[PDB]
Amino acid sequence: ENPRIGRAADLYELIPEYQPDTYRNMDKVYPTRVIHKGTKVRPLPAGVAIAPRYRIGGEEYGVDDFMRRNRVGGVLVLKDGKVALERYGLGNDERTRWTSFSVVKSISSTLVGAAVQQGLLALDQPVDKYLPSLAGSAYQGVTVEQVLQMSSGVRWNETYRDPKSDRRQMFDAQLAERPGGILRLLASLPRQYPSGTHFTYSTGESHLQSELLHAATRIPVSDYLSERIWARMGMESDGFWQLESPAGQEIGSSGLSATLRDYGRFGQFVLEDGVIDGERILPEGWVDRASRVEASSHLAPGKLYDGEYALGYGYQWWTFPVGAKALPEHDGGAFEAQGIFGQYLYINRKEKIVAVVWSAWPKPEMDDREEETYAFLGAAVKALR
Amino acid sequence: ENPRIGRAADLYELIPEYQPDTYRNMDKVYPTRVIHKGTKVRPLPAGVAIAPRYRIGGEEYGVDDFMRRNRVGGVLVLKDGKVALERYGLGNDERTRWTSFSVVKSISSTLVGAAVQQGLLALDQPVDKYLPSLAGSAYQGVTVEQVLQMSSGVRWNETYRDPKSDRRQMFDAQLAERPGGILRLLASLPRQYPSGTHFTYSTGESHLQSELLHAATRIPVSDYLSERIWARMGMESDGFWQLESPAGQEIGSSGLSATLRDYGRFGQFVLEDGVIDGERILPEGWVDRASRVEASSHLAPGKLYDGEYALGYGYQWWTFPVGAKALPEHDGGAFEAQGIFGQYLYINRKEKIVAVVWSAWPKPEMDDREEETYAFLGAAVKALR
Amino acid sequence: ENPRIGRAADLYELIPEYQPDTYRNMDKVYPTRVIHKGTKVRPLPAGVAIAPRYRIGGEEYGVDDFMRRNRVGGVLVLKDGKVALERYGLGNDERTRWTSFSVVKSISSTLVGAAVQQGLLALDQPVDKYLPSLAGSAYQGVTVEQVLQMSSGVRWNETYRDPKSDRRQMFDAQLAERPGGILRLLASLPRQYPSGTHFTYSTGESHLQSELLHAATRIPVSDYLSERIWARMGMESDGFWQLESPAGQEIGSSGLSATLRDYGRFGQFVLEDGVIDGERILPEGWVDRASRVEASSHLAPGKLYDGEYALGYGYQWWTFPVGAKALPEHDGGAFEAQGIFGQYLYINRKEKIVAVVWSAWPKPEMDDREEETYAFLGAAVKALR
Ligand SMILES: *C(=O)[C@@H]([C@@H]1NC(C(=O)O)=C(S[C@@H]2CN[C@H](C(=O)N(C)C)C2)[C@@H]1C)[C@@H](C)O
Ligand SMILES: *C(=O)[C@@H]([C@@H]1NC(C(=O)O)=C(S[C@@H]2CN[C@H](C(=O)N(C)C)C2)[C@@H]1C)[C@@H](C)O
Ligand SMILES: *C(=O)[C@@H]([C@@H]1NC(C(=O)O)=C(S[C@@H]2CN[C@H](C(=O)N(C)C)C2)[C@@H]1C)[C@@H](C)O
Ligand SMILES: [Mg+2]
Ligand SMILES: [Mg+2]
Ligand SMILES: [Mg+2]
Ligand SMILES: [Zn+2]
Ligand SMILES: [Zn+2]
Ligand SMILES: [Zn+2]
Ligand SMILES: [Zn+2]
Repeated sequence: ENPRIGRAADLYELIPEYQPDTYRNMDKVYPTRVIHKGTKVRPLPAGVAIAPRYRIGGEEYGVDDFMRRNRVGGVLVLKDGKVALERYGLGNDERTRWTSFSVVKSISSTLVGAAVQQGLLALDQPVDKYLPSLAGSAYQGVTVEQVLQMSSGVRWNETYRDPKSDRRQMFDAQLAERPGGILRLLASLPRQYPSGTHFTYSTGESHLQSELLHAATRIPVSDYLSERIWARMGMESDGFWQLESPAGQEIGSSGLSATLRDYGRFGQFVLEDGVIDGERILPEGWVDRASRVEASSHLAPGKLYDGEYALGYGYQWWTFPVGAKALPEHDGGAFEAQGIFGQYLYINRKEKIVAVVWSAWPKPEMDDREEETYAFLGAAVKALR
Repeated sequence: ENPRIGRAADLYELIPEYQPDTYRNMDKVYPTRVIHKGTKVRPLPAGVAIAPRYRIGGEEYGVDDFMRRNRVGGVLVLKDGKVALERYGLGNDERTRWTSFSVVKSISSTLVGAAVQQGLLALDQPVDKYLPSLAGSAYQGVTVEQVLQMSSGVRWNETYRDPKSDRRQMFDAQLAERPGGILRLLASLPRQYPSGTHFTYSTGESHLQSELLHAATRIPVSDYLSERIWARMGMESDGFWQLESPAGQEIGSSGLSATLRDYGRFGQFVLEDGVIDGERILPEGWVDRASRVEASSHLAPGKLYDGEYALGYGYQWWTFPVGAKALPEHDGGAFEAQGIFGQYLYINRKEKIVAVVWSAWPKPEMDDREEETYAFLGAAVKALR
Repeated sequence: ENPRIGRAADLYELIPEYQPDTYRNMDKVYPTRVIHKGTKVRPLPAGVAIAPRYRIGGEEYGVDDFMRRNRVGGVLVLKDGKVALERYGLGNDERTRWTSFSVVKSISSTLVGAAVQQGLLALDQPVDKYLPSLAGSAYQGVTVEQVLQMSSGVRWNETYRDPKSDRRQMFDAQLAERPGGILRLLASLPRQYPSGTHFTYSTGESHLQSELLHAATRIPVSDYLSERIWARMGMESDGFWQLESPAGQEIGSSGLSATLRDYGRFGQFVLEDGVIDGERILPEGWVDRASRVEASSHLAPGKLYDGEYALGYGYQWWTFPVGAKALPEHDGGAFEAQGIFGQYLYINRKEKIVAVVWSAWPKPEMDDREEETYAFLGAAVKALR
């Protein structure tokens, strides 16, 4: 059959028949830059054999059930750096490169960490020091760490279904492909809270990470990701990264594509504290900082979204609750990247576990499928004890 | 020789040496989407050949003379589904894919027919129901039928060589490649007449068919054309369709490319009332409605352009006069698609004739070349009697 | 080896690791059109190898030292049409196509010359005769010759580093890829000096050569260059030329890529007075007018930039002083094209010498390295006497 690839403008409203083919062919739809691999590839050898089962409603389900019910296109579970489980669906295979959506927020964050290690960014510096086009804007004075914590205080209307929202204006900037358009949008925004006091999920603010990384390194973010990680630990396959315009700027908040085992290798890099062959790519304590759960902080689990989301926020990572509030099997400081339509990159340092889930849910957010994904993941964590 | 391909901005002004090469290489100039063929092809067996000859001035002319005088790059005459004539010129061959200009208006309209047959669009419904971008403009309340009949009554200046004309504006929006630029222009236009009362040929109004089709099916129009026609009856070759923007929206009013016999197959589809292998693709009575001649209607042949044009208008088809006013050998309810610089798709149901003409006239409109084409086609209809 | 290619917006600010790869891969960064070669290639036979040496400070330097000191990617010296010196650096070889920056202004000027020979342009005619969208602008009444001499009198701010300059707006128009955007900028500019009295280096005015060439020939400028010179002389390889937009208009002031020996062939065309195989392409006396040094002219050597620059101007060519103020070895009427970061095309008719220099200086203009380039070229001239 011919590939069913949607219009560029319809990415967030494709019919189910068009999602898998578009999600794995984003380079046919948007401008992109190649994230090059190297010549050495980090091995992912076979590991513990598991057949995880979980209970929901009153019924028991295995892996094929999970994948059928949630329209899952890929599942990878790494234990101790070794493949415990690897499945493909929806026509995907080991060579498929699938798009990240907001999962790439956590990759950008980790690269900011690499830039901190090199001295090229500092958490404490104001964003306008690196990005002079923000001079005079509400972002002037906001720090890099405040951007990482979605706590700039700049007013941001994220609702996609409001034609007037900032997220829709940013998506139209992308579709227009005029370089610097998102930055100009961000520079127009008024301030609403004191900086550092208020969580507002902003896809534009997350994009600012990509802008900062380019400004600090003076090379394309895709090449920095390659030199710091993709070619250094050794991913198996090139990736690629959606840009704002041709040969332009990577979208910091969305649009990275990679093989399933390469998403897993990135997770394994984070699980291993950023160390590749004895050299520290990430600052000492970076992963602890980026996934920190502090009871008094306004980012703590339970405290976001009027109190009815369970997960907190770190440096562009969602943080699982700890202690009495923990979700079953996800205690000990688990954290994750997520993207709409059911993309997950789950890291459990206590258990040395990395999980990657690729999905094509009909709708961008579905609470029952998120909760099912966590039940399935917790059953895998339980079976790997 | 390497191909002589014009700048994208110059499509309506190319010098004669750049016209044939550009018209068969439009995918090297503009963004395009592929119209996929199937694996079965509807045959076009050879019939009894014809060598029609006709008189102009005091001179008699064959097909070769006609081809030379009108700078014809292709002519195809089908008689009851069989090839009575097939000639190529200007360096074209059987595999050449030549652009349609406004001939695609009639393809889009027929796809609207297919959507009516599937219950996805209705002639009496307003266009802004399907196209929210039109709500609050002078198109609000205009019905799908009135769009097909170029009778919205919205003020539209079609003249090309005036820089500030609406047609030039819409071409500028295509050349900018911003998704939705054409719809934004259309939404900015004032009402001039009550709708359903006055014919105004508008290339933007005709594009609305493309936008309506995607809004009702939620798949690219190229893919709807493929599933409904191009892969169902089986064209011999892929087509392609010019877009407003990279991976964007098909131009409903211009810019489809296909081989000469695939244009013939589409004419045959219409001639055969939109049935393929016993399946109805078009509503019963669609072709009749779409080529309607009613003396009372403002659309009747002889009323358009305040009497100075012999042809009337249907559902984006031009209608030939019937009765006493018939042009020689074109009685019985013949109708046609046409495009500037000499493109024709002529359908004579009485005679069971489909004819395709590809030309590269130096100017977009030459009355004398139009008249000579009707004289040649009439000679061909006569020869096939 | 994956090339280190910058963001399109960063061309004038790349870090050194990114300059050589980007300069030879501009077709991966901007829209381009191919400049096609022909079927025959004009040979550049081997001559007597020279090993020029010159003294800077108190030190002897040869070709290798020149090259390592000024980060030179290529050097070609032709004497009487024969290769006296040919060296590649920075990873380049005989098939590299390296970008020209402003060197192409002199190519555009020479094509205007070709159009004057064919009668399609005239030096004393106003540019708004050929570009009607400049009627009513500061260019109204400005002649073709005045544009050639950078002497339109239109007010123009070249400052790259000022974000509001006209050069920045031009480059923004380019990045936004909207057809005709540069001409729109040009038509917005106010009058400053009476036309043909003062020299103001204007990248936009130089781009105007390209717009004029297309208006007067009605074919893409790349194809005109091909038919007049590239395919006729016999270049060795295709070139290509940066555009304003995909399949759009060539940038008249920047962005041509060619192999080293093909730049040499173009210089040799100029040196042979614009005749190829007995077919005169440039008007008699064109090279004379285009490189004129006339002490009473506002363009004479020593008059530009309040007398702070040794070189005068001609038809988009820089002219070396003659007489008592001649640079050593550079007397007799030498002239050159130059481009930022160290690109030179030097033509010395008296000595029958053509020199091409390709460099990747860290900064656009470094006076020190320019002076050293002229001392090295002078040493070549001496060695070639
Ligand atoms: C990333 O995939 C997109 C953004 N990510 C989310 C998200 O967090 O799911 C939203 S915002 C919206 C707020 N309430 C929901 C939520 O937080 N959860 C279900 C956890 C989702 C964006 C669409 C980005 C590509 O725009
Ligand atoms: C399609 O080819 C272009 C439009 N088609 C015509 C046309 O051929 O009719 C016009 S302009 C004007 C309106 N009616 C005149 C006419 O009756 N004939 C040529 C027969 C010409 C447009 C330019 C479309 C791509 O704009
Ligand atoms: C060409 O490479 C760029 C333009 N070229 C020049 C140039 O000729 O160096 C400049 S402007 C600058 C102003 N005065 C300079 C000079 O020659 N001296 C100070 C001695 C020339 C442009 C940037 C083009 C790509 O824009
Ligand atoms: Mg196993
Ligand atoms: Mg019905
Ligand atoms: Mg020769
Ligand atoms: Zn850069
Ligand atoms: Zn309505
Ligand atoms: Zn769609
Ligand atoms: Zn043209």
